[PDB]
Amino acid sequence: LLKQKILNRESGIITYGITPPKKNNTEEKIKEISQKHIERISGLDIDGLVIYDLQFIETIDPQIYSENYLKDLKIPKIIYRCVGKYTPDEFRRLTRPVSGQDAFSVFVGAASVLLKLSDAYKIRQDVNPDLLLGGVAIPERHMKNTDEHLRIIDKINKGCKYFITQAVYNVEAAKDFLSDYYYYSKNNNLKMVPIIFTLTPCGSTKTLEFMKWLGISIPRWLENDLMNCEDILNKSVSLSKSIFNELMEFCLEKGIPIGCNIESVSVRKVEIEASIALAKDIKYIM
Amino acid sequence: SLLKQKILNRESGIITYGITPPKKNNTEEKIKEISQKHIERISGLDIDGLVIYDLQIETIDPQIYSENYLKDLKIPKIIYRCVGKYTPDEFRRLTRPVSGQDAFSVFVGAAVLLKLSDAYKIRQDVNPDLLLGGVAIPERHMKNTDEHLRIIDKINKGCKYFITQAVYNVEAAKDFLSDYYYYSKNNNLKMVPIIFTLTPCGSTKTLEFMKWLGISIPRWLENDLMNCEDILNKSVSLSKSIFNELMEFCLEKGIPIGCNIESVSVRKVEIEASIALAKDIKYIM
Ligand SMILES: CN1c2c(nc(N)[nH]c2=O)NC[C@@H]1CNc1ccc(C(=O)N[C@@H](CCC(=O)O)C(=O)O)cc1
Ligand SMILES: CN1c2c(nc(N)[nH]c2=O)NC[C@@H]1CNc1ccc(C(=O)N[C@@H](CCC(=O)O)C(=O)O)cc1
Ligand SMILES: CN1c2c(nc(N)[nH]c2=O)NC[C@@H]1CNc1ccc(C(=O)N[C@@H](CCC(=O)O)C(=O)O)cc1
Ligand SMILES: CN1c2c(nc(N)[nH]c2=O)NC[C@@H]1CNc1ccc(C(=O)N[C@@H](CCC(=O)O)C(=O)O)cc1
Repeated sequence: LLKQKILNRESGIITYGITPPKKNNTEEKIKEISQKHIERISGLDIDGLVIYDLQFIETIDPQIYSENYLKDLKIPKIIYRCVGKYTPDEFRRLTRPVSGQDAFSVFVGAASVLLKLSDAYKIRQDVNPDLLLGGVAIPERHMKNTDEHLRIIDKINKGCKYFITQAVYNVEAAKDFLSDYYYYSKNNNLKMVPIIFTLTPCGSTKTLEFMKWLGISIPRWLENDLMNCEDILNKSVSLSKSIFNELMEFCLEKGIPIGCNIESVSVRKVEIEASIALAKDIKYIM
Repeated sequence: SLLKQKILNRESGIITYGITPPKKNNTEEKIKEISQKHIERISGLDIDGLVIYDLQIETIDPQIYSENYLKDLKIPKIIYRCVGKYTPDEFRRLTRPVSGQDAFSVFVGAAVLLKLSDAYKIRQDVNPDLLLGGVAIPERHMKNTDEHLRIIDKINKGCKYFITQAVYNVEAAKDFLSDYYYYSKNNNLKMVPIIFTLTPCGSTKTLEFMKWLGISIPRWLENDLMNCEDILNKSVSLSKSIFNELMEFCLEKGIPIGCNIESVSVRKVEIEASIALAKDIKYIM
């Protein structure tokens, strides 16, 4: 389902996204956390499950978390790799094809390293041409030099067949990126790959500082409301939905294949329950 | 008539008929008679467009022929230009758009007053809405296997379709199509319509002209001709067979394919064979 959507460059891809727990936790806490992820996510209708990688918070390896903890979830997993964490020989090994299974992955370069991103892309070309590779796109970064479309075209050239954005909190940056992506592709006679927009609810100052650490900002107006002790969680979701709806419209008009990834980044029941509900609402919309 | 939409929609099924304007030396009444015969036969065709060749013998200018003798034919005209015969300034003048009217042109380089690369830049500057096509030569693919790259590069410079020279070798054409398809698939490119030219050959006179244009027929075919056999039908039959094979290959891979039936002969029998073939190809596609 997911593999085909991606190979045929279709709209409508929908994924949910989680970060594995800390390594620190007892072996029993993990299985509980893990069984909770399984119960709620198995209740969705998604094409795949993104599992993030971070580069004090050291989380379970995304692929190990996938295989050894989440096998009961019968959907593909998109395994993120902060390649700079891996020596080039670890990276060759992790990228090897395994007989009788597909593989989905997003290679993430340095936010600011034992292995550079250009090198990781060629290591993949060497060892597993069939790995369904995605790239990270950052619409906010397009405001600074109007070349994030060019950055993702260079990633397409390097093997990428889809892009998953960080959390989108600004519709104009996102439409500006989509625009320059559409027009450049058209002018250079290119086909387009799926642009998967991530939505990430934010319901506490705790969630927010994790988000800032990931490089995600929310609007100053919204943060202001949080620092002045209002509940922003529902305004998160409403603003996120608003944004995605406008992007889905912009994308229909121009035939840009668009997907959505609903990211759950909080340790709080209420916020996690908001993510799950957002993931259901998004399916309904598209 | 649907021609622009088929081009812009990258559709299969473009069919055109192809003529070279008569010699410049014939008289205004004789050009009018030649032109009346053309309009008579070609108006009996269901085609998308009439290709009008430019030679780099001296023949009436194709745009001038189209506009002042072929008004009666209600179909778009694809104006060939051997850019090398025109100065950079005269080319600007001819490229300029005409109000409420689509322009179609194939720019041909040298086998010169203007380089082809500069002719493309002139189109970019003076008329971006000119529906521009390129010559593709499958036979030449067998030299270095890079004709597909030649055309990709022409697409980059503004071409939106390709009209090959007369096809007589199905394997070279299929090799060119194959590499075009696969290179397009792997570098994320859309494909543009490849219009294959079929050109009946009925006499040594037709052949010497075709040879001068850079076209060859198969040795076995030319052998029968030089041994005084009528090859007109054989050349048509072969042309049809090649195109059926190319259509099948193209349909399987989703490659947009068209056909241009070229008449290149002064002999009535060869001209009627070309008309017939045009109607045959339409039926086939
Ligand atoms: C998307 N990220 C992310 C996550 N985990 C969660 N939960 N959420 C996230 O958004 N883990 C990986 C990354 C963490 N943050 C970031 C943010 C930006 C870049 C970044 O600028 N990436 C460029 C690299 C530039 C380079 O060195 O070439 C890239 O294209 O990958 C990397 C990591
Ligand atoms: C490393 N992670 C992490 C983070 N954010 C913070 N602040 N801390 C973290 O350790 N973001 C990503 C990931 C999330 N980790 C976890 C760990 C446990 C539970 C968990 O115990 N879930 C219960 C708790 C309900 C509640 O506390 O309200 C559940 O019901 O789902 C959730 C996410
Ligand atoms: C297609 N041609 C043609 C015609 N007229 C008729 N009737 N039939 C034809 O096939 N007029 C123009 C051209 C004459 N023959 C030729 C054959 C090859 C090239 C050629 O190789 N063209 C390259 C140019 C490369 C360069 O400029 O170096 C091209 O891309 O156009 C040009 C003219
Ligand atoms: C410059 N041209 C030309 C050539 N080939 C040769 N050898 N000489 C040429 O001058 N090929 C292309 C173009 C064709 N010119 C012409 C000129 C006149 C008629 C013509 O009078 N057609 C009549 C004659 C029929 C007959 O001779 O039996 C007709 O019935 O259509 C056709 C093509």
